[PDB]
Amino acid sequence: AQQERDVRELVRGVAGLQDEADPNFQLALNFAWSNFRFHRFLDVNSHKIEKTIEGIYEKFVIHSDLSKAASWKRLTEEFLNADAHYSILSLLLCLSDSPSNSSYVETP
Amino acid sequence: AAAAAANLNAVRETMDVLLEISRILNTGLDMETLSICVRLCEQGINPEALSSVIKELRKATEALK
Amino acid sequence: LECSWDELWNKVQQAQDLDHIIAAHEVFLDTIISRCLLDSDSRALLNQLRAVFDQIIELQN
Amino acid sequence: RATNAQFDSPEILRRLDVRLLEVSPGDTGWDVFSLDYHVDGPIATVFTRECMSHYLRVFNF
Repeated sequence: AQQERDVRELVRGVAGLQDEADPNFQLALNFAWSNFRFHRFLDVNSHKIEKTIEGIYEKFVIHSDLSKAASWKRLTEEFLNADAHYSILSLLLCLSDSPSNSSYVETP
Repeated sequence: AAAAAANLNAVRETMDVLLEISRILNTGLDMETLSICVRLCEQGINPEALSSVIKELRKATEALK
Repeated sequence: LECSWDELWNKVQQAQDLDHIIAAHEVFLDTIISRCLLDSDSRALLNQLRAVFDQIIELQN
Repeated sequence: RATNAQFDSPEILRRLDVRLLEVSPGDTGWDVFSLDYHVDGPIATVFTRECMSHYLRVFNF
C-alpha cells in the first residue's frame, strides 16, 4: 500500500513523470516490479560497507585532498550513529561514483 | 507537541548528512529522489535492487531527450 | 629530489643513533611535503595547477 | 626482468608490488593505480606505514 505508491513516486521522481497513463510510465512501472521480484541479488554485509568507507577515505587522502577526506570520514562516522544505515549507504555508494572532485562543504 | 517535531528534527538532520554525502560522491540524486529511497530501505529491499532500477530510468530518460 | 636526498644521506651516514635515523626520515618526508603543493594552505596553487591540465587534454582534440 | 630493475636483491624487488585503490562505478587506469611497499622485518619500525602513505602521495603527484 505504502510500497505501491513508493514505486509510483520513485518512477515519477527519476523519470521526471507525473502522469500515469503515459505508456513509458507503464513500461517503467512494470520493469520496476519485475526487477524487484526477480531475485539474483546478494544481501548486504555491514562489515563490507565498513571496509568500503575506510577504503574510499584513503583514496581521498592519497589524492591529496585532506578537506574532502576529513569531511568524508566525519560525515560517515556521524551518519553511522543511531542495519538500515548500511543499506542506504550501500545504496548511495553503488548507485554512481566517479568522484575525485573537490566539492567543498557549503554550510555543512 | 514538542517531542514529535523534535523527532522530525532528528530525521531531517540525518537527511542532511545523507544529502551532503550524496553530492560529494557526485551522484545525480537529490532530496526528492532521496525521500523515496529512505522509505523503501525502511521496508526492507535490496540496495542492489533499487540501484539497478535507477540506473535504467536515469538512462532511459536520456533517450527521451 | 637532490637536496632532500643530500640532507637525508648525510644525517644518516654520520649518525650513530637509531632515533636520529628515524627523526631524519621524518623530516626528509615533511620537507618534500612543504616544497611541493602538498600542504593544506596551498590548495589554491594546486587548483591553478589542475587548471594547467585542462588545455593539455584540450590540445589533443 | 626486461629492464635494469632486475639488478636488485630479490627481497627489495619483491617488496615493490602493485596495489589498486577501491574501484568506483566509473574509472580510468590513471585514476586508480598504486605501488604498495611492504616491510616485514624489525626494520618496519623505521619504515612505518604512515610514511608509506606520504611516499605514495608523492608518487601520485
